[PDB]
Amino acid sequence: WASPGHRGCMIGNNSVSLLVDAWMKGIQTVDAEKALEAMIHQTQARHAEIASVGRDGFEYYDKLGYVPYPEVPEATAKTLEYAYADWCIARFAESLGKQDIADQYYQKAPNYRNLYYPEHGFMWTKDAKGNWRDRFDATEWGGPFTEGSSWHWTWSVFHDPEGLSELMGGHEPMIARLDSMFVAPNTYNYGTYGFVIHEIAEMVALNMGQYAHGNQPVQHAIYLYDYIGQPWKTQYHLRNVMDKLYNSGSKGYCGDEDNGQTSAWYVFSAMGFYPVCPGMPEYAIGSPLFKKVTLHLPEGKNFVVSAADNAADRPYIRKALLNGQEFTRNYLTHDELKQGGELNLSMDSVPNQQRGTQPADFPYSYSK
Amino acid sequence: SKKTVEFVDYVNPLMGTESTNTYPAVAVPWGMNFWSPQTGENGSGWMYTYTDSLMRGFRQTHQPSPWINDYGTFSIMPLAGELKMSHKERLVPFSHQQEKATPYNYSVTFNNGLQTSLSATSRGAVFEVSFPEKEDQYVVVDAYNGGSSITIEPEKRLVKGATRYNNGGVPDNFANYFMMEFSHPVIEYGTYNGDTLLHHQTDVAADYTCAYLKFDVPAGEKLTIRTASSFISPEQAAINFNREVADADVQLISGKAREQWNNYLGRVEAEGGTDEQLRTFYSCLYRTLLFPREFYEFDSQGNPVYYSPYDGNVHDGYMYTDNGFWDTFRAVHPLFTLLYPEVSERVTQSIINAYNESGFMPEWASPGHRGCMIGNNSVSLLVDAWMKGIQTVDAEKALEAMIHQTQARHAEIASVGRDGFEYYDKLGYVPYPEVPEATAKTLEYAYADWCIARFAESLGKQDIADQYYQKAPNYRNLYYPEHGFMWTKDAKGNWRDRFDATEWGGPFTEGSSWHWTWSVFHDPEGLSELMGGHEPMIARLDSMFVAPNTYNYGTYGFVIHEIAEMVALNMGQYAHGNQPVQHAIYLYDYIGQPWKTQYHLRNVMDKLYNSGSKGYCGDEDNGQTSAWYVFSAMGFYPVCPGMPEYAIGSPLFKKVTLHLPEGKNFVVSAADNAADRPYIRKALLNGQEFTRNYLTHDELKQGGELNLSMDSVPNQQRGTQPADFPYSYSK
Amino acid sequence: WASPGHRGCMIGNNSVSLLVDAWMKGIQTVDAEKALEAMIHQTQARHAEIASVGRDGFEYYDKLGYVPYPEVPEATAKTLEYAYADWCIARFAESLGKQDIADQYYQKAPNYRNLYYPEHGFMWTKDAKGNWRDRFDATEWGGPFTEGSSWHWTWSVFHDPEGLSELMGGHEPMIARLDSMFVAPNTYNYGTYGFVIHEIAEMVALNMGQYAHGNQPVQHAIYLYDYIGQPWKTQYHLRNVMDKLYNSGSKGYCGDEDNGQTSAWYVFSAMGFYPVCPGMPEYAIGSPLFKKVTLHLPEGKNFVVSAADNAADRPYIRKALLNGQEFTRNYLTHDELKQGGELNLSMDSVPNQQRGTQPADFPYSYSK
Repeated sequence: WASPGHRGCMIGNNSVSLLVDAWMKGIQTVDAEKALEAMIHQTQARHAEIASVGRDGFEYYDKLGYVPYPEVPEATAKTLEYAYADWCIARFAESLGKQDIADQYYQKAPNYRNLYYPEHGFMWTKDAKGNWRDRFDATEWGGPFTEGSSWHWTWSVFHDPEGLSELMGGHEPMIARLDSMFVAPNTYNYGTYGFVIHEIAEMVALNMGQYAHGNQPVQHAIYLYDYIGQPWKTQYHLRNVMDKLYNSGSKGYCGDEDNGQTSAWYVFSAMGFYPVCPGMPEYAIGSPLFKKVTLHLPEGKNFVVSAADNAADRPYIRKALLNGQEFTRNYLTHDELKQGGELNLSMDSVPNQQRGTQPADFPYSYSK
Repeated sequence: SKKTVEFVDYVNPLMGTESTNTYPAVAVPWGMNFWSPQTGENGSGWMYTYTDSLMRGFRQTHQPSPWINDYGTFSIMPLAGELKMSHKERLVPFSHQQEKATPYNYSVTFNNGLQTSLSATSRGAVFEVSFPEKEDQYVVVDAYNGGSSITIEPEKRLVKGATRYNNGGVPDNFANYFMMEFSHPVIEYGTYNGDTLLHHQTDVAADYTCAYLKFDVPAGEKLTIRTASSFISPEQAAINFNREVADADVQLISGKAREQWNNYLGRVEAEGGTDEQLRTFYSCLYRTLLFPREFYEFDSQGNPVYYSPYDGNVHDGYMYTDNGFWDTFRAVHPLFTLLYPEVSERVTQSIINAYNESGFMPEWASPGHRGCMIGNNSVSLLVDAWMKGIQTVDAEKALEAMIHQTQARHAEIASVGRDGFEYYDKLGYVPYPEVPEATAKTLEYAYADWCIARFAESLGKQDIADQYYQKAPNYRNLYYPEHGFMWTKDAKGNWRDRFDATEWGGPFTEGSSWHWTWSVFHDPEGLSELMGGHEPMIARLDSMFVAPNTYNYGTYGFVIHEIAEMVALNMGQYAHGNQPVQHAIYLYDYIGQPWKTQYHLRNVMDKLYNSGSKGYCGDEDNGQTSAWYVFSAMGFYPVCPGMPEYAIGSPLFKKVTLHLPEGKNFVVSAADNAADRPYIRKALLNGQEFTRNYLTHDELKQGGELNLSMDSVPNQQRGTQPADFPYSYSK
Repeated sequence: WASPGHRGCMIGNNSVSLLVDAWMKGIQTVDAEKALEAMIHQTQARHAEIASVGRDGFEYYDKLGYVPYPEVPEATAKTLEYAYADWCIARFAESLGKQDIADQYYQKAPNYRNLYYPEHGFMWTKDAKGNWRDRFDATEWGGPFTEGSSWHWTWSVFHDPEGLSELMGGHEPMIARLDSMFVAPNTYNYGTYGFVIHEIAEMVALNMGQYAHGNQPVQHAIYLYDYIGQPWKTQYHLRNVMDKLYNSGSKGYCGDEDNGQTSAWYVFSAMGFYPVCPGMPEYAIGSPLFKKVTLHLPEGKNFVVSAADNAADRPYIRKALLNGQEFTRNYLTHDELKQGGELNLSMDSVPNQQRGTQPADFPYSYSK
């Protein structure tokens, strides 16, 4: 966090993510050795006064496989962020040909596993001696978590959704845990009143918010269905969120936890794709908001997301062509966009449950 | 007497199939083998989901729930056009608009125009298939993974095989042996071993196996497929096949299943209610007549035999399975004791058989012992039946099995026997954190012990009865007086820190103290003694059913009244369908305010049920409340199995007639019933003024009539006297 | 608590408040030396049998500056009520001219600071050795609190709102916390389907009840905006409560936590003012319900609150004349009422944000 200089705020080593995400997309304006030194140092030291500068609790983390709590505040959210940063450093070292270093950091990429509580099916916390903290509670804020609860932080495994599903027992349980976050309106037998009862019911579920739109660690979560066999659910929930939690008025971001930090999330989602895991040059596909978006890219290249039959009642992708060729992958690569061309989508009011359900269609995970 | 609209016509097997749990079982009551369309992958407990649009097969299934999952399962899938072997690839689009699901027949037409329907007998099934013209015609047989085999005899139009897939609870020699026959010549055929499709091969055995047959049915003709299976042997499968389905077409098997459902469903006749209410009633009844399943077969001599899922041998007599007693003791088996006692006769026997075959009575069984849930509720089934005159087991043998269930535990399966019995005997409760789910366990054990005491008492064994009655008040040991709820203690008597009524897990099972505190069905009076008296108990109950608060918004009219109720539910203080509180609404009957029972019951029936795909709307209701609805709609409920009494609620229809054994009939008539008239103003039992809040089993059994005058306001003089209250141990 | 005689019920030394509030208003029919003796004994002793009689935990409180928990039940609520009572005794002693005794008791007036938990922003609890209790939770009822949680009891500082705001970090933080107590209806984008949507949304929040009208410790809370620069907020919320949680029917007190104990609050609030801190002869100004109220006081004096423009959609005070003189203070003294006269209010449908935001406008606080 910089305003203007170092400020003590939040957590993580996401400085690493900026450098590596840009690097793996071919944006390379810094010295490679200096960058790697800076990254490694960022994980092997910490500012004497400012906990957010460098890696708070790095010693425990290198020794134990996780940051412990209560020894270190917000230890579990930190652990989860460090694991992703370490994966980023591994990617970087590997692309430079420094395989031994890459392997050292790849060995840390799965540290998220060290805090998964199998009995409960969520992330949790342990002390320095390996004891789970007492009285598991999925909705308890604070302590080992930052700006959220296990309910949120459990999904913070962007580099390895597949590994997260394995912890959870497979694609099916993960899908069920994911579905439970987007509580559906329950009108019981009151429908008699018509669409009206249906609308109010939706409002109330939201007021409730199993899903906190705008909460950082779950911003990418709707896109996870692309990784586990059901992209139609991604399409449905994204379009619902765009229609219901946003407007151009003074209130603007109506999500209770959204204070405007979701702006970039909305631009990407409206275009139809989202970078679930920066450092991997891929964008998971959601569902476009408009009939057409044209991206004007460097060197006179243009990429078009075309959805000529898009409509408010048509969030689903029935079929897709990428540059005239049938396309069933649930992601576009950065190279695919960079070179220009077109993704042509046929929108529909019902899900196509045959499309994008195969392993070849899923985007990246460390454990695939 | 034949009617235009018959009982089975009201059943929607798709009820409970959306928001996914349930599959639309084609079956006869308690049938050994069920059949169902399959939309989920092989291996998935979510076999059929209403929102899925692609079908993979028609499964012979035994699955009692998604969590427990299946065993002894294979599938048949007719295909038109392209041949697909693996369940991963057999995905055929269809619409619910071309689907007709009934208990006696399931029929569906795929988007490609292929039509298929199937009907089941107890152990077999018959399919008819109409193939689209000018397309290749196939049937694929999927025998599942886990080590299976298939043999095709194409010149005889036969396929046989064995499936061994299971989710535990099976002996080492487990298998289901199946057999099927096709009406038309098999033109081509092949096998699949999970890796390769082998054309022309007739015999296959591997982890996962499938076979295909290719036909050439002439335009205008339909393919018939007949199938049956056995857990005993291929010989016995052929015996089942020849007795139940040989030479039959689908119309014949459909007609017989239809008649069986009307016979069994018709044992309770509901009249004077909406079509929606009739559909809800009969759909719940249908669900209630499915489990436990018969697990026996009739040999060449016509005598009942069975493959024991407990010792893997074949025995003479009866066996049932696919039941968790923790679920079904509360209302499912009590319904059987009343309306289908010939089933309870064989079930109780089967419990002793499992005990003889394994050393313990079952608690969750599928097929054999499975580690699931808690309690010794097998005892409840034996004892409830016994006090109702159903006595097919030997008394001494049953008593010995009961005592042992409370004095021992399976070496690896915690739910089999009594987890934590040492502590419980020494301390008067099961301690936590030493034993998981200790408090719920204590509460269940106290009830089981009360059951055993009642049983010994009825035999004359007063010494043994006194020992167990000593334990019946053990629930008192976990009541925390400072907070007025059940809680938990460790082995040294220390209360657990930071009491929280709403905290789930730990010493509780699938609930919190908010739910479990009510789990004292053998002693409501005693529970009220803990709480301070009837008055405080009433206030506490009142607090569970949060009423709508509209404030000054009513101005906006009654529309304001409707939305308010959703919310009051939408936060769920009483979680309808949560096991330990299923009886709780009836507790007002025990403490002087039956009108509150009448009101809340009728509210729940109106608001949390419908016959559609999301029919169980209670957030905590996945269909386990089927029998609760059936009883409640009839007007009474078995709050305490083991005591032959039913607490009186408020009936949903203008009339129900129960057809009981020996030509006896019991009528609950409420001629002025209506949606706004839930209260019982007055009652006559066989013509006599009746103010009790309960019927005894004998009063129902001997036949007669309960005549209720229903009203839109409560009658606050009726059923308020101590003579009116049902049983409590501490009275 | 008396019915007829001493009954063991609730907490505090609020008998002291009755005496001191009356005394500072010129009601003096008791012997001063005897009254002070009784007040002091009430804080320096406790009934052997009945906890609510005298001061439960007085030894700890004198020695530590708070009542500890788990040593003493309801210790935090007790500490806050005691600090207020001691402040009352200081005021009494001071007006009698006994400065040494007043100074002793003023010493204890700020004891509420001793249980404020800075890391969390709320009142909490400590044991005898000074350790904060584990697992902080603002919504947790019971234990150290009485008939409420920290959410309610954190506001229980009637004699020093300015001081309470210092603890929170300033007027601004305190305002934000106050604001969060009155959850505003969120209708997202459904306003599209009419004002009715708006009505339902308000029920839901109340059904939510973040502010528990009738919970004693927060009864005065709506008036705290008068102290920190934003009386229009007091005006809005007050009128909102009167309109929505009251009626004259059998269910008249609609507040979920309101069983009739708020009837005096309604009477004062409808008149336009409220005694936030008994013992200080002032009344914080709210917003009147009627076009006119006339109070007939002793010696033939009448005090009138006129609001000739009052209406359901005009809860705001735009301008005020007190006895014909421009008036911007957010309180009236007892003397101003007693002597007779008129407060002439001009009501409006929008807030006047220039009025009553100056320090001279704020009512009493011990640390002012």
